Amino acid sequence: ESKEEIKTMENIDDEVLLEILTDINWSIEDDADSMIERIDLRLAETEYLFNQNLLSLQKIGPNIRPYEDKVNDECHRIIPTLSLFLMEMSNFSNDIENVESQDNGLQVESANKKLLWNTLDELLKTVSLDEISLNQLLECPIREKNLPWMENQLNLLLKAFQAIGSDGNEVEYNLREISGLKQRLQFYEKVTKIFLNRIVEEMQKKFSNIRGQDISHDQMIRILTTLLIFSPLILFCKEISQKSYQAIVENWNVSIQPVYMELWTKKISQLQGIDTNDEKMNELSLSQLLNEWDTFRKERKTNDINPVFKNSFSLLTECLQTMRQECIVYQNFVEVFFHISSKHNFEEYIKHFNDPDAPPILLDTVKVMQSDREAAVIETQLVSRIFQPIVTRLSSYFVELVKAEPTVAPALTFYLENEIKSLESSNHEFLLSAVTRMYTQIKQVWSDNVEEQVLHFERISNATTNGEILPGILDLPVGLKNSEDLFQFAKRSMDIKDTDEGYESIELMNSSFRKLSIAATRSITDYMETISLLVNSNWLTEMLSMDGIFDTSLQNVKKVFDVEKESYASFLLRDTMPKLTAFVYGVSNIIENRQNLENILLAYTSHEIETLVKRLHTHMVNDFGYHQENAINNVLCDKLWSCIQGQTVSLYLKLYTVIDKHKNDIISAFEE
Amino acid sequence: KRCLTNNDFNEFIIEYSKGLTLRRRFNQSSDASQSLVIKRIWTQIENLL
Repeated sequence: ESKEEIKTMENIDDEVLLEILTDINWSIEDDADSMIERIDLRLAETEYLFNQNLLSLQKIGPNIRPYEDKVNDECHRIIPTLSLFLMEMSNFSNDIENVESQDNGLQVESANKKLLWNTLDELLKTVSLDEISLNQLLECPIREKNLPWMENQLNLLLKAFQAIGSDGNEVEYNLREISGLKQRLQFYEKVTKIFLNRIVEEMQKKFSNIRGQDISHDQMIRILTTLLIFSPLILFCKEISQKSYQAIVENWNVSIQPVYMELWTKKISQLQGIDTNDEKMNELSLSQLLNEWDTFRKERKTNDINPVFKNSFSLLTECLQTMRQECIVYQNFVEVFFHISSKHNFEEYIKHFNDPDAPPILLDTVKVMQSDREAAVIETQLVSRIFQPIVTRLSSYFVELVKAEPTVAPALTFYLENEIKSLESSNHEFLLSAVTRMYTQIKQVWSDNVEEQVLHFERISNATTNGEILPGILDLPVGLKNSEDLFQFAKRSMDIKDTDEGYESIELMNSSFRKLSIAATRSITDYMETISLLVNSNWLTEMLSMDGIFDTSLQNVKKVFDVEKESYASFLLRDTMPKLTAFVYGVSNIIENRQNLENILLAYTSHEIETLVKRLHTHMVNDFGYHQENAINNVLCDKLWSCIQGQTVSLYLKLYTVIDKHKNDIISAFEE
Repeated sequence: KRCLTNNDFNEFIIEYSKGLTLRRRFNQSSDASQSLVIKRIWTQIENLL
């Protein structure tokens, strides 16, 4: 109602999008502006941290640089000896010139090559003024064969710039007093017509480059067409006399970046295809640890279906199309002006040498460029909801972090945006799943313990079953988050450093924070949850923790110490002594690959809990008779009397349990 | 939040997108290329629909 200003490209939109891409501009927030203040103080301590990091410490690191650099001042200190040697030979020899030629001295009597000729020695200014070969040797041009507009009319426009059009006369000399009135005004009028000719050849030939979309993408017609533009930017007057030739290379390519930028924008964002639910592959990394090891593995390394390049394809494609936004935009370092340098009279050297690579190629410069925004934000924002990565994509996103060291392009800042695809790619690094492990070990304890409130007994009458899920089949994703960290993550590499590993400490929080998440499994430490606890830990610690790459070993023997301590508590009314402790207490987990009768799902032979409590209370507690039984067997006395032939001294030892709680002759000597 | 609240007052849509149609004409007296402000009046449009 109070219609506000014309928002035409203010101090924002120079990545103020990417500035506001800290978390979200999703409603809205001034709270998020405070969050920006927090990230600003984070950068303030990281940059004061860089400051005193580099202020004496890496200013001595700069003195460690002054080994090489003061060494350059040491060969350059021989250049002080070469400079005082040449300056001493020419100092004393030029003093000998001061006494030699100036014997009279009197330069109008002893050295009068220039005192006879105070202006007549500077008498080589006869090329004035205009304008024969400015438009005759270049119609628009006459060029493209190292021809008279390349070889001659260019250099005639260098004569239009050799003519210093504002240094006209100095009337005691008076070389171009009135000749400078229209020398480069007709040479820059006719070359203003050649300038508008190359401007219409820039919008025209660059609209043909907008038609040039050769092969994914590739603007190869803009490369051979860029060979038809190196002479326009070489063109040494100089070439942009009033920032115009570069405006034919940049302001003409302003909209003609957005033909290539719109091209990649609609182009790269169309490769979308995914799966739905992969509990089968977690039954292949649960079937891996079943037949392993203890067997031949299983896994292969098996799937890990993410190792098939659903998103790792772009790691060589949208890092290569990002390397069209960067490295073929570093072939727009063959089209910036080009590479304006170098021809020098005025198209002489680039009349011969007009063939750049340009990409990438080294690093010693200072420059700036554009045309990489939406390919970067497309590659990262495309890769966003990726919750399986970057666990298996550790060396992928860290190779992306360590991609571009040695170029002079902004592909390092892309690799830093691809470090942001490892680091500003947020806590995935997924230790909020530990917050899901304690928070879902408390707010989901109303379902698993709802069958297991009494778990290892039957006082509140519940079966010892809770489950290890999260991280049960996520322990299968330790072999699937670790198996594809050696093939898929290794096939995502690049220049310095980039895998070269070297990297993937993620992947060491698959030791560190996986033993922290597995310490929440130690906070999750029921006997199908002790059985599922050590079966899940050892379902990762059969192959993934010895290759010995984990840190949950003491978590596995800690929850397995709770499997000994709670499987002989679930069988604390059964074994007693070893009569249920070998095939019926630990083998309710070993053969599984209310707690009195509730070990009867696998119930490995012999003397299971369905007979250690019944066929020991059926004329077996004293003996088949009474002290002692005539049976040491392996069929039913193993529940009855071979148990008594395996717990013989445990009769009097078990009767000693009443001898501390509430002498020993008539029971411990003559027990019959 | 004003939208589902009352009517939105209607002024909390009417006057709110009037005095916001001020700055939605910040997003309309020129736009190039404020995809920020374009996203702003974009969600204003979708909410109004």
